[PDB]
Parts: sequence; structure tokens; C-alpha cells
Amino acid sequence: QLNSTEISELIKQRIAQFNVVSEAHNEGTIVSVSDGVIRIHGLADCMQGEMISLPGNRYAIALNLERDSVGAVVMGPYADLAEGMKVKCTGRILEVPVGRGLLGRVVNTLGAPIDGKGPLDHDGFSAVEAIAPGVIERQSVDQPVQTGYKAVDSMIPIGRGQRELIIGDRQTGKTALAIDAIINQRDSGIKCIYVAIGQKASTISNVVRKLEEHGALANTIVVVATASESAALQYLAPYAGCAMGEYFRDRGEDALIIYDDLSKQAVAYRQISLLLRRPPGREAFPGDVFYLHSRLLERAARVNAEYVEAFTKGEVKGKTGSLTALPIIETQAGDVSAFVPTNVISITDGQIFLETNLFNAGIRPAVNPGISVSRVGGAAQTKIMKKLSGGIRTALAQYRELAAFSQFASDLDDATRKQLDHGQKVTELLKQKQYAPMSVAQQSLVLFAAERGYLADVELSKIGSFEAALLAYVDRDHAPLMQEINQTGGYNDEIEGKLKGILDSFKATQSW
Amino acid sequence: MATGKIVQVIGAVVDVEFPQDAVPRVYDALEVQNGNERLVLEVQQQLGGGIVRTIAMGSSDGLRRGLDVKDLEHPIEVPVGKATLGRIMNVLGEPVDMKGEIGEEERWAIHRAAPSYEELSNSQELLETGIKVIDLMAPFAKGGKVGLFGGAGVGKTVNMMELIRNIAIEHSGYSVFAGVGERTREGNDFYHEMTDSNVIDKVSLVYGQMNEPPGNRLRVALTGLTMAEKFRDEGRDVLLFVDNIYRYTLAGTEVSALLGRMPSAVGYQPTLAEEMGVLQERITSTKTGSITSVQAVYVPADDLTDPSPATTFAHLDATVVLSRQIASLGIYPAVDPLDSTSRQLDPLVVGQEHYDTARGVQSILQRYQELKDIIAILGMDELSEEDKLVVARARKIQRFLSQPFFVAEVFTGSPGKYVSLKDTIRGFKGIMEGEYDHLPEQAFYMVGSIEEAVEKAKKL
Amino acid sequence: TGKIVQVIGAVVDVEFPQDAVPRVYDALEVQNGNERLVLEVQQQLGGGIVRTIAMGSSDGLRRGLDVKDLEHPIEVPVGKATLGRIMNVLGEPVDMKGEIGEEERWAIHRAAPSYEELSNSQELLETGIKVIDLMAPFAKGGKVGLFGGAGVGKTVNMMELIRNIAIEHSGYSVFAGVGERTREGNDFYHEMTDSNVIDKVSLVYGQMNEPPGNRLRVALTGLTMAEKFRDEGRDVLLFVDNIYRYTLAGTEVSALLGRMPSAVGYQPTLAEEMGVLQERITSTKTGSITSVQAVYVPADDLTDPSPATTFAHLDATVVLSRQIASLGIYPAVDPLDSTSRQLDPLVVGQEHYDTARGVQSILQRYQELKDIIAILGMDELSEEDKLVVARARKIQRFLSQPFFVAEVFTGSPGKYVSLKDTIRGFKGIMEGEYDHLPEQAFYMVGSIEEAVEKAKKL
Amino acid sequence: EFITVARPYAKAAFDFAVEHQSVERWQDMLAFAAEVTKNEQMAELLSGALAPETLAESFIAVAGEQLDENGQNLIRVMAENGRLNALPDVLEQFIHLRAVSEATAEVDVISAAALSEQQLAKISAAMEKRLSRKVKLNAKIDKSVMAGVIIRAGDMVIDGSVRGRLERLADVL
Ligand SMILES: Nc1ncnc2c1ncn2[C@@H]1O[C@H](COP(=O)(O)OP(=O)(O)OP(=O)(O)O)[C@@H](O)[C@H]1O
Ligand SMILES: Nc1ncnc2c1ncn2[C@@H]1O[C@H](COP(=O)(O)OP(=O)(O)O)[C@@H](O)[C@H]1O
Ligand SMILES: Nc1ncnc2c1ncn2[C@@H]1O[C@H](COP(=O)(O)OP(=O)(O)O)[C@@H](O)[C@H]1O
Ligand SMILES: [Mg+2]
Ligand SMILES: [Mg+2]
Ligand SMILES: [Mg+2]
Repeated sequence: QLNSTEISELIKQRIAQFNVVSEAHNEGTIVSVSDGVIRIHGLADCMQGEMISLPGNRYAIALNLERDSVGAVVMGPYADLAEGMKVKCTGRILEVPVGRGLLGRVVNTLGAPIDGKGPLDHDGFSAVEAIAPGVIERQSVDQPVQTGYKAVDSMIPIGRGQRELIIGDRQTGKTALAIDAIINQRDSGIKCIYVAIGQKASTISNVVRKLEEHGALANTIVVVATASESAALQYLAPYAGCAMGEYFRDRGEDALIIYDDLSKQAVAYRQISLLLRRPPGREAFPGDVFYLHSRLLERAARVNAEYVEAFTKGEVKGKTGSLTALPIIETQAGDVSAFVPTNVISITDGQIFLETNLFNAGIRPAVNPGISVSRVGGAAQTKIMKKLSGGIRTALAQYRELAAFSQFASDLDDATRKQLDHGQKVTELLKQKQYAPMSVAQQSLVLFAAERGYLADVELSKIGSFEAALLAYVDRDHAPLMQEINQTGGYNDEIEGKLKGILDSFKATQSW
Repeated sequence: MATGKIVQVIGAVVDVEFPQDAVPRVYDALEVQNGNERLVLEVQQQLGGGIVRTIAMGSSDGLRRGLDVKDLEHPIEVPVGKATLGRIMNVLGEPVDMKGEIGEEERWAIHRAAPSYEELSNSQELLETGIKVIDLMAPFAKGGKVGLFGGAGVGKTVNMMELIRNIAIEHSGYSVFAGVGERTREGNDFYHEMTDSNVIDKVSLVYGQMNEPPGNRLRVALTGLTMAEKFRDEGRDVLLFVDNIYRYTLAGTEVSALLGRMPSAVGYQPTLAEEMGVLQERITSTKTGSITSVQAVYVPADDLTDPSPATTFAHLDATVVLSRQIASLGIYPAVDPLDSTSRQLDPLVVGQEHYDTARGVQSILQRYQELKDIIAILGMDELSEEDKLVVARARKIQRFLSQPFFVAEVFTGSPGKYVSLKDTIRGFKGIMEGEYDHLPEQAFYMVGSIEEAVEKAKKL
Repeated sequence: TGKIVQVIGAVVDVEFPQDAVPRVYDALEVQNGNERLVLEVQQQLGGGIVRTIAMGSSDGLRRGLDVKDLEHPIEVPVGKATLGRIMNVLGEPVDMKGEIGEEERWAIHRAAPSYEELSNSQELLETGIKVIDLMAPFAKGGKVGLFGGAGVGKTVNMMELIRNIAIEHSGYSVFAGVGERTREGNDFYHEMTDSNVIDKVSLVYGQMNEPPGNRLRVALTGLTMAEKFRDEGRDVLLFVDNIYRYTLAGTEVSALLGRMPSAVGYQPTLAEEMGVLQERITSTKTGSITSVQAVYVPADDLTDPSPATTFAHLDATVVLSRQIASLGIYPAVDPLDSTSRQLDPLVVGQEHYDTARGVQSILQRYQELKDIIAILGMDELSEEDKLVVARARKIQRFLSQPFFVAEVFTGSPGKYVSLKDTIRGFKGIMEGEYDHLPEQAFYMVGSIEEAVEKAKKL
Repeated sequence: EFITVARPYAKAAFDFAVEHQSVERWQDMLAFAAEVTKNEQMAELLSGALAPETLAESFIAVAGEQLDENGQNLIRVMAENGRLNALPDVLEQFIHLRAVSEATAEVDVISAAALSEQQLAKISAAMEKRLSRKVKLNAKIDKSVMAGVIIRAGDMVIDGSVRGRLERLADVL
């Protein structure tokens, strides 16, 4: 037996008049304050998801509409509020600045500039919560987005309009891979968005300083929800980034959006749910945490030209728009059977698994190709890369099948010894240094060198120097071929001839 | 008139209170004007006096307390019949393909009782699918159920596309595709592939997409079932494709957690084994017609033992397990011949010919597994003259199980091949008898029928 | 004006007039017998009720006592006058000297500095500890965390860092003892005072004797003092003796505050409680805070929510382990789990970076062999895997060092090893130029020359 | 037990009655409303799952002794929350709040044999100094005590019974 916000003076009011004299349904009064949740009494006409306006310039989102209470979460510092403050229900839902002028700015979850470079020049506002494009409005994804990593572009292609999860343990290069995927777009025509959930501000400062060393910051938006900000903002942060990315998609341009640790958005939402007393499921997560990420990631889409023409009212014709997502997840001790990883692995179109046993042994990026998947597959590759990467899957597959013998390798036969020592070389080939991305011509050239047997003589200790020398050789001598591959991605018997000649002349007349 | 009023809204769960004369029944459908739009709610529980707890079949945002709610005095009911062929519909039977109204004569409620054990009939007519490995290693009869088990990226969805294409083109049978928790990218690729292959006019589609609330994703299996039942009453033999049972069970778990039921074994609802039976028990062949079913089932983290795949096993008649290792060596359909199984694979039903061919193939592959690890150490020349023969024939058999699909042409440009069961048995039985010991291995790779291996050997 | 109406453990409920109700985080005062007790309000419930935590022993409180509303948060002395003195959580002096002659008092609840104000500094900071500044070097103004179970050496390491940095450093320094032994606070207070460095160190103690309110709020007091020194334009050292006790004290209070439990019984607000602290301890354009934080790991489980949510807030993470300390190898740092933001070729130079990566590579390859070594014995190893095992064990020994503060435990005198002098030694061991020495030649020595010498004497 | 959920309603009803001077009418109104809750046929209805407004309107009908606006409004507010069974406790806490406001007390005096009516005067006079309130005695006779007297005033007792003395001595040993 416990009370439900029936208290002395409210009851007395009702004693004197049970049928409340008609009173504004557009306002109510705070009756409770705790941990960022306020209980409001009144607000007969409040709608779920509505924005409620508090003294000062602050807002709350109405999430629980109960029998004579509205549970709302304060978007900002709440400790100032107090029982009895009056509050009004705006008719509105949350909206965020949207425009082309956000590129290069750092903005918080409400689009307020946080870098101090002065106000924004946006292009109007967009609702943070929106429905994704329908089934009939899509178009099949058949364009590559290049990360500049041999291991990812060869064996786990990402296509414009895809949703590729990056998942691994702590400190394995999850953020590194995504920020190299961003830096590599500086001259690709894809606008990037990096939204950081629950990180400490001095990490964001550092990634922005690295994005600005390289020329990438002029072409990317940063949305920050630091670890000190209230849960409502950390939980709504990804949707503001999606609402800023959908500006480009819906106008026939391409965007790329990186949600950094959705596994922290899930935690902020768990906090909000447990403070509103909602029934906990597994690991105390609320029931609907799948519907949380699902309706977020289903906004990444490629939309056909008819949808663009309808949306821009004929102003843009003949161009498809796209939005690509790379949500990041953190698994404790490599458990992919926890509640949050179990959902996002089921929503997305692919998975990049980063492993710490590989990261320590020096294989960086630590991509694990045996368990990584891309469902779009070769449809998102340039046909030169699609042709050449097909031999790497088989090389590494036979290697994974023979790897168990590495410890008895002395007793093996020379037939399988050659496969076992080829897999090691094509594995040592996929290692790569940070912030050093490769154009598709360089990747194709190196994967060609590996597939066609050229590296068989080179000792395992020299593959890195071999590659490093080969790239400089080709750069000084054969710039006109690289300039052709990088621009067409095409593959021919003529192209194969030219490449075979390059490799012969290099391996005969150079040294590494 | 509209007799009810909303009294709570908490996420997707809405409480509505009616006068106690006219409380809706369970599973009834209500209707409310969510702004400039219409929203239907499905009653889950009659709790307390006049109050009813419901699940919203749509976005809950914009709902106020006190809105007027009207009860449609019948469950959710969807269009059925020939009118639905070639259309895409959501859980409520509304078209999501922009081709306009459905044109249906008749509407059926999606909640109905399964056939009684005496209305059934057991007939052992094998389906012919046109895929070598499936027809040979995992035969399944009309009215039975097949489960495509495997991890992610192995081929469940393109295997189902291929089965649909074959059934629709080579046997002119109708089909229904229920996309329980469907990724819109794959749903659109499926729509364009069915319409390009010119089979759309014999499939009817139902999509509960991932971005929809749990209630939509849960009830879609029953809408697909109801359409397949309408086709059965007409005396047809239909085929029902469920795109993932795993997401049916997940939608059930979410719906359970929202209604506050006390959870169970690993966070799954308590009613898991009852929901699975409510679904799987309406799929049967009755004396008037037949529903066959093939069902993709994701196994999370390769363990086959957590409740979601563990419970479904009780209902399947055949299981085809797909492996990413096999797929990575490039031999699609990526079916493992040793672990796939069928209850119909016994001589009394498939004849001694098919049975002996199947067991002989499994035995040769099982022996090649043994010899692999001697070949690795001792090298191959230490094998007998007979064992080198088992090796060459096992490698040929292992190539021959691969096949080029008509729907995979978009991935590789290669044209598809349909292989009858006679050709399958004849080809494998020939290979195992040394009839083709003179051809090279690669002559059998992605070659379709056996007579096309001899053609390909001339060109190699 | 208020009345107490409930007393559950450490949380007290107080009833105020409808229009006089305190604000969140205000401080109230009760007269608990011949004592004055301070309550800090946490929540406003309906009807003028307000729920509080007692900054003191809760025993002896009746219902109906009158509580006085002080209209301000908890405020602590701050600035130069708080220097060389021990203080309570409430800012009261706790040594037997007189009152603190402070000019100014600050509220312990503050907002973290704006993103616009932060600053970034690659200036490497040398510590004479081989493993820490080979594997996980840290920078002036950065955060360091020492992760470890119970009894593995994350306080001895912190006292050696104090020795190597905080005596050789000019600016002020702050030490917050959150929920740790009072014996060690006394030992530290006298070690300071008997070497005259006390008058540049400010101390705050909330040791484990004290009820949950003190251990809960005592970290914010140390942070407030450090932030005052930062804003004056100085650069400061802040050492926190166990930050895990700041959240455990929240778990204790959480259920009484009426909040549903979360993953392993933790409060639902764990990540926010931790972030709103860890976010104000940072350097900025006006001045810098360099910090070292000891982070206890319960049940040695590094995937527990409380350690797991902390790794994201640190720049250098040094992970101590029991399976190494029980070999007698101190400091028991795990090099396959320690890490630093600063370990880049562009920050430490190609040679330091490359040595560190080679050391990780060898030790990892050695981990991979332990199962086959355990089953089949060491003789089945390839002729070059035996060499990997020998160099890995030599590297495991050479990572050990004698500290100056651990003389009391082992007699042997301390050693200081410079960075230039350790990368040279590890490059030597890896390149094979010491393969003729025995393993024991490397255990507990300074630079590599002392190993080459110890080998003569066996 | 409804001791904790009765407090708000008791305080609200007492404040309202105080403002309008009708405390003595409100106490009778609450007494009758509590009496209708004890009825065999009504205590069945209150347990049913009737809707609040229907339960209130069918409960209001059984009482014409309620001042039509406010006394019924209290019933309606309580019925909304499903607390009509709390009336027998709202009544007692209303009586207590009244006794506090009118500074009155009611102390039991338990004795082995009746007192002389001159003793009682002294006891009452002394208590009226022990308490700010005007006392009302209700003496009783108990044979377990056998000399002296027990004075119980609220939850404070002053024990001068010989029985208490014996059983307090036995523990000294
Ligand atoms: N290709 C690479 N080569 C060498 N080092 C790398 C590479 N990629 C990442 N690293 C290093 O690994 C360390 C961890 O990387 P990163 O921070 O990206 O991982 P993370 O998962 O984001 O860590 P956190 O758990 O803090 O998010 C960084 O210091 C980075 O310098
Ligand atoms: N028979 C096949 N031919 C060519 N590619 C295939 C085939 N089967 C699967 N794939 C590849 O696998 C990817 C996803 O297959 P799919 O069946 O959707 O996996 P899942 O079973 O996880 O849904 C496709 O994009 C395709 O590239
Ligand atoms: N360098 C060292 N040499 C010898 N013993 C050490 C060294 N460092 C730590 N120890 C041992 O570690 C034990 C654990 O002590 P302590 O560091 O206080 O653990 P905790 O970190 O839990 O406080 C000490 O009793 C001490 O013997
Ligand atoms: Mg990161
Ligand atoms: Mg699929
Ligand atoms: Mg300690």
C-alpha cells in the first residue's frame, strides 16, 4: 500500500470542487524532481514525445502519460528545478538545425555550436524523429564507399546505403577504423558525420584535431554528447545526427554517419527507463531497446531518383541519394550474446569483428575475416577489386583450415606447407598503419602482387618493405596507369597485361 | 460512435477504458485518430473494470490521453484470395507498394484454430525443388516443414528466392512470403528480383519491417498464414516462406516484456513454446489442400541450444544447415551434406535408389574427411591406389553439389540451371561408380546437370 | 522548520512547509544529541517531503527532530590556505591544528569546463619506472588509471609515482583518500611532514570507517580544491586513492533512494555518476591538472560494470594482475593490457614505439604457446619457439624493478631507470644480444648493465 | 493496513473542516461513511472490480447523511484511487488531529480496585501538568496488577503497579 501523488492540499482542492473548474490543459506543475526525471501534474493535452517547456530555456520530453501524471526527462541540468514550478506544453516535437553550413562545425545534441566559432548558417530545421523511406522508395546499393584499408575494402566491402557494424572489445581500433573511413572521404564527394555518445570531451577534441590535421574537418559534422550531459541528450544524440545526414540523402547527395558506441546510447536509455519504473528485461534493459536501434538504423538508405524528385519538388532530377551508417559496439570479453550486441548484429547488413588477440600479435587493423560478413558483398566493389579480392578469400580460407598445424609445421608435407606459408604472407600483407589510406589503385596493385604468386620468394619479414617499395616505384614510373585505375576501377586483359609487366620489371630490377 | 477513451500511453502500450457493458474482447482491434492519421490497436488483456491494455500497430507518438477510441468488434482481418497476388502488404493488409487498393472480395481474421488431428491427411509426395543438394540430401514432402539453419551471410535468403523462383516457374504453384522483421533493403531487392524474373504474379508478399513497433513484427506471420490458408481452402497446394523465425521469437519477447509478464529461461517470454505452436500448427496438409513451408532460422552465435532455435526443432521435418566455411571456399549453395537431415530419407518413401545414392555420397564425403589429415602430413603419394580414387571422387562429388541459381545471376553473371531429381540421382550415382573418372575436377564446378559436365570438360 | 519522518540506514526523510522546501543538493542541519549532523538533499518528493543522505553517523536519530534548512550547498575552504592541512568532507579541519584561515569557499557541485576551453598537450612526462613508460607513457596534463584487484600493488605504485613526480615538480598537489585505510593516510601524512614537502600538498580524507555520505561526497571536495588551484593559472597534481569507492558508496545508497537495481545490483545512474565527476578533472587553457587514479576491480573481474565504464575516461590505463604478482614480479603490470593514448610514432618517436610493439608481440606469442607447453611439455616446440619462450621469460623478468618505497618489504634498494636507458635494454634483449645470460640475471634490477653484472654473481 | 494511506485524506478533511468551522459535522459525516463500509453487502461491492465512478455513485446513494457537495466529494476522490476501505482509519486519524488541535488528551488509569474519586482528581490535575492538554480519564480494573496504578497516556506509560515492581526486581538479581 503506497500513495500515488495524492497529497494533502491537492486532495483539499478536490474536496472543495471535484469537477476541476475548467483550467488550461496547456500547462501543469512540477510535483517531484529526482535524477533528471520530473513528474508533472496536469498537462491534460500533453502528447507522447512532446516537448515541455520549463522555467529558464530548457525542455523535457514527455515519455510517460499515466493516470494523472506525466513523467518527463529534463534535457540539461535539472538540479535547479523545484517542486511547484509551472510548466507549459508546447505543441511541438524536437527539431534540430539542418543545413549545408554545418559542415566543419562541432554542435551539441540540440545543434548549439560548441566550438565557439559563432552561430550557424543552417537551412531550416528537421524533426529528430522521422519514419524511414518505404520499401518501394529504395534502390539497390551498388556503389563503393572506400575506407582505405586493404583488409576492409578487399574482403568486407561497404556500399553507399549500407549499414556496417564495427564491433569488438575495448581498445582494439574501433574508433580508428571509423575515423580513417571518414578521412578517406575528404575528396570523394561523400559528406561525413561523426556523432559521439558518452565520450569524455578531451577525446572528441583530439579526434577533431586529427580530422583537421588531415584535410577532413572541412567536410564533416561533429555531434557531441559528452559523458556529463543528461541521459536525455546522450540518448537523443544519434537521432540528431541522422536528422542532419538525411538532409543530404533527401536531396540526391551522399552522406556517411558514424555512431560512436551505440552501446552507450543503450545505457543512457536504460537509465531513463529504470527511473521511469518501466519493467526491466534481460540485463535490466527495457523491453523496447530493439525498437530503439532498429528505427535509428533503418534511416540509412539509398533512395531512388523518383523519391528525390518528389521530395525536392522537381528541383533535383535524376540523382539517387544515400546515407551510410557505421555504428560501433563494445563487447565485454568478446561476448556477442549480450542483449545489446544480439540486437544490433541482427539489424545491420554486415559486421566487422575486431579482436584483441590479433591486435596484440601485431595484426592491425585487427579485422578478423573468418567471422566478418558483408551481405552486399561484391555488388559494392569496383570490378578490379571484385576480380582480385576473390582469391584472397580462398587463400585465407585454406589458411584457416590449415592453421591448426602451424605448431607441428615441421612435420607437414611440402604440398600443404606452401598453402600454410602463403596464408601467412597474405595475412602479413593486410597490415596497415594508421592515417595512411590507400587509393583503389594501390590496393588493387598489392592484391594483384599477392594473388598472382609474386610474393612467394619474399621472406615473411620483408612483405612490409616490399609493399612500401612497390608503391613508390609505381608512383614514380607508372602514374598514368594508377590515374586510370583510380578513375575507372575497370579491369581488362590489357590492364592485366600492364600490371603483370609492372610486377615483372619491379621484381627483376628493383630491391626492397 | 466511439465509446472508449485513452487513459495511459507508455511507449507502445496504450490503455483504453470502455463502459463496462461494451469492453472489447481479447485480440479485438480498436481504432483511434492519431492526429491526421489512423492507428489501430490490438487488445491484449482485459484488466480491471472496463480498462483494456493494448499494443499499438504503429508509431505511438502524438497520442494524447482522452482521445476517443472506437472498437471494431472483430480481430484484425486482412484481404485474401487471388486479389493479393503480386502485391506487398503490411500486417494490417494495406498496400505498401503504391499500386492502389487491393480489390479483395473477402477478408479473414488472422486468429483462427488449427486443424483437428482427424482433418489432417498424411501424403508422402516429395517436393521437387530443382536444387541438387536439397533434393538429394534433404527431401521433404508436401505439407511438411523445412528449416534453413545457419549463421549470418550463408545464403538463407537467396536460397529462399531460388526456391520461390523454381516453384513459380517450373511448377506454377502459388506462394506467400511473410517477411517477419524484414530489412527494407532486402525487401526491395526481393521485390525487384521477383518482378525481373517474372514470377511476381504468383507470389503475395507481407512485410513487417524492422522499423515498426513490436506488435507489427509479431502479427505478420499470422497474416501470411491467413493468406496461405485462403489459398488452401480453394484446394490448392501453396508454399509458405517465413523469412526468419528468430525475429518472430524476438518480437514475441519484446511484446512480452512490454506487457510486464515475468520473464523466463534466458529473457524469453514464458509463452515461447506456445507462440511457436500457435504458428507452426496451422501449417499442415488437410484433405482439401496443402500448405508446405520452408523457414529460415538464424542460430545466434552457433549454439543451436538457446531457446529460440531449440524450440523450433520440434516442428521441422527436414533441416538444411548452411556453413560459412563452405560458402567461403566458393561452393554455393553452401549446404553441408553431412549435417543436413530429413525424416523422409528412408527407403520406404524415397525408394532404394535415392536412399542408396544419398547414403553412398555421405559415406564418400565422410571418408574424404578422414583422408584429408593424412594427405596433410604424409603427402598424397602415401595413399593407396584405391584411396587416391576415393579422394578424386570425393572432390568431384563435392564440386558437383554446387549449382548456379537463376536469382544469383546478379552476383556472378552466370546463367542459372534447374536440375531435375532424375538427373541428380543419375549424376551422383555415375560419379560414385567411376563412370566419369576421366574428367577433371573443375569440369563439375557450378555446372548444373551432369550432361553439362561433359560439355564443360571439352572446353577446359 | 522541517521534521524528520523516516530514517532508513543512511538516508533520512524530512518534511518541510509547502513553500519552504529546499532545493536539490542543499544542506540541512540536525542536532543529533550533543552533535550537529549535516544532511544533503538528493530528491524532492511530492508534498514538501525531501529525501536526504546523512553526512555522518545516522544512529540516534529519532523521528520528529527539527532540522534547519541552510540555504546553500556544501561549501569547502579553498585556495592557498588549504595547503598542508587535512580536511573533512565538509571542509572542516581534522588535524588538531586551528581553523583553516581561508578567504573563500566554493560549492562542491559544479559543471565541467566547456568544450571550448579544453587543451591538448603531447608533452611526455618521464617516470623512472620501466614498464609504465615503455608500455604506457603518459603526458603532462593527462589522466592515468591503475587497475587492479585487491592486494596487487596499485597503492605502492601510486606512492612511487608521487615520489618520482610530486617531489620533482614545482606546483601544488592534492591528495584525496576516498574510502581507503586510515593507517595509510597517517603513514602518508607523516612521510610528507618528515620531509617538509607537506606544505605544498593538500589532503582530504573520507576513509573506510566513515558512513556512506562521506565516502560519497569526499571526491568532489578534492576536485574542488584542485579546480581552485587550476583556475588560478597553476598546474596541479591530483591523486585519488581509490575512485571505485565513490561509486560503491552510491550503490549502497541507491536502493534506499527508491531506484530500481540495474545489471549486477549497481545503481541505474552509474555511468552518469561517474561521468559527472571524471569530466571536471581535466586540464584547460588556463591551467592543467595531471592526475593518477587507483581503480579497484571487484573479484578481479575486468568486465564488471564499474571498471568497464571507467576505461573510457582515462588516457593511460595500467592494468595490474594477480597472476603476475604471485610470481613475485613487481610492479605486476600486464603489458598485454596496459595502453596509452601517447604511444604513437609521432609522439614518442619510431624507435620507442617499435620497441614497445615488439615487446607486446613477443609476450603475446608466448601466451599462445602456454596451452601446448602445458599439455605436451616444452620439447615439442619448434627450435625457434623455444627461443621465443626464452626471450619472453627474460622480458617478463626485466619488466620488474625495485622501488624506493618498497624497501620496507624487500630490503633491496630502489632504482631509477630513465627512458633512454630502458628502450636500449629491451631492444637488446629482443635482438638476441643477451641470450647467454640466465633468466634470474634479470629479476629485480635497474638498467641492463645491472643485469649483465648480476649474471657474474649468478 | 491503511494507516499510511489514510494520513493525506485525514489531514485534508480536517483542514477543510477547520476552515469552515464544521469540524463537528465532518466527524459525524466520516463516522457514518465508515459505518457503511463495514456493512456485509457493501464490503462485498467494494472488493469487486467496478469502475471508480460507478462504485462512488452506488456508494453515495447509500448515504443521505453527507453534505451534498464536500462530504460526497471526499468519497469521490477516495473512490478514484480505490481507497474507500481506508475510511475506518481516516476517521481515527481525523479524531486524533482534532484532539491535537483542541489540545485534549484521554489517559487510561488501570488499577487493582476503583479509586476514591478524590484520587482521580489529583491524578488528572497532575497529568494536566504533565501534558498541555485537558485530560479525560477512563479508569479500569485489572487483577494482574495487585497494588499501585498504571497511567497510560497515548504511548507513554507511568507504571507504579506493584506487579511491575516485583518483575523489575526479579531481574536485578
Ligand atoms: N592500424 C593501426 N596501426 C597501429 N595502431 C593502431 C591502428 N589502429 C589503431 N591503433 C591504435 O590502437 C589504439 C586504440 O585505438 P582506438 O582508440 O581506435 O580503439 P577504440 O576501440 O576506439 O578504443 P576505445 O575503447 O577507447 O574506444 C590507439 O592508440 C591507436 O593508435
Ligand atoms: N548462391 C549464391 N550465389 C552468389 N552469391 C551468394 C549466394 N548465396 C549467398 N551469396 C552472397 O551472400 C550474400 C547474402 O546472402 P543471404 O542469403 O542474404 O545471407 P543470409 O542467409 O544471412 O540472409 C549475398 O549478398 C551474396 O553476395
Ligand atoms: N615494488 C614492490 N616490491 C615488493 N613488494 C611490492 C611492490 N609493490 C607492491 N608490493 C606488495 O604489494 C602488496 C599489496 O599492497 P598495496 O599496494 O597496498 O595493495 P592495494 O593496492 O590493494 O592497496 C604490498 O603489501 C607489497 O608487499
Ligand atoms: Mg574509441
Ligand atoms: Mg536473410
Ligand atoms: Mg590501497
